[PDB]
Parts: sequence; structure tokens; C-alpha cells
Amino acid sequence: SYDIQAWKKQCEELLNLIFQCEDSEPFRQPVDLLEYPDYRDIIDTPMDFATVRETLEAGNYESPMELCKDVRLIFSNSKAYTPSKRSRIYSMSLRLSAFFEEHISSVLSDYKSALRFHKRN
Ligand SMILES: C#CCNC(=O)N1CCN(C(=O)c2ccco2)CC1
Repeated sequence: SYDIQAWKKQCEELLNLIFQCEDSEPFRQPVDLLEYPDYRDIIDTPMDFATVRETLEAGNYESPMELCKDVRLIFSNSKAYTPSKRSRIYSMSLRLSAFFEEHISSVLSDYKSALRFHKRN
């Protein structure tokens, strides 16, 4: 239970689950500026689940906290871009965020516990 490296496969499996959710489809790829011409006026740092998966598989996350910051940026971008808090795509983002936070909590707890055990003495 003190495996320092276990978070990585746990996050690969959670991303697989997110890619099976219909609620993820708007968040799997970048925004087309012909469809949303003002998107980059509002959003300084775009983020999507394909970018998160590629960053993970490249070995360019050091911890699950860093992955969690990028996933949370997908959801804050949707809340900043939405013209209404009842919109279809924003409503999908809130359900997907609740599912992600329910599943990532044990991944973060186990990782932090494992590093504390590594430094115990
Ligand atoms: C697949 C794919 C391409 N995604 C895409 O076009 N969008 C996702 C991001 N976005 C929003 O979060 C949002 C909130 C309210 C309306 O859109 C704009 C639309």
C-alpha cells in the first residue's frame, strides 16, 4: 500500500473510465475557433483529456497532484467560458467533475501516505 509509483496506472484506468463517459465528449479534444470564435479571448490556457493522457504517457507528470491540477483546469475553463450555468456542455462538466473527484481522492491519499512512509526515518 506504500507503492510510490502506483498512482500512474490508477490515473490511466480513471482516464479510461472518463473516455467511456458520454459526458466527456466535449473535453476530449481542442475547441475549433471557427465554431467558437471568442474562445481564446476568454481562456488563456486550454486543456483537454487527450492532452492529460499524452502528458501522463510521456512521463511528464511527477505526481498525481500535477495531473489533478490539469484536470481541474478543464473544468474551470468550462465554467469561465459558459454563457449560462444551465448550459448543456457546462452541465456535462459538473457531472464529470463530481465523478473525477470521487475517484481521484483515494489516488492522492495513497500517494501522499506512500511518500510519508518513504521518509518515516
Ligand atoms: C470535442 C470537442 C470540442 N470541444 C468544444 O468545442 N468545447 C468544449 C469546451 N467548451 C465549453 O466548456 C463550453 C461551456 C459552455 C459551452 O461550451 C466549448 C466547447
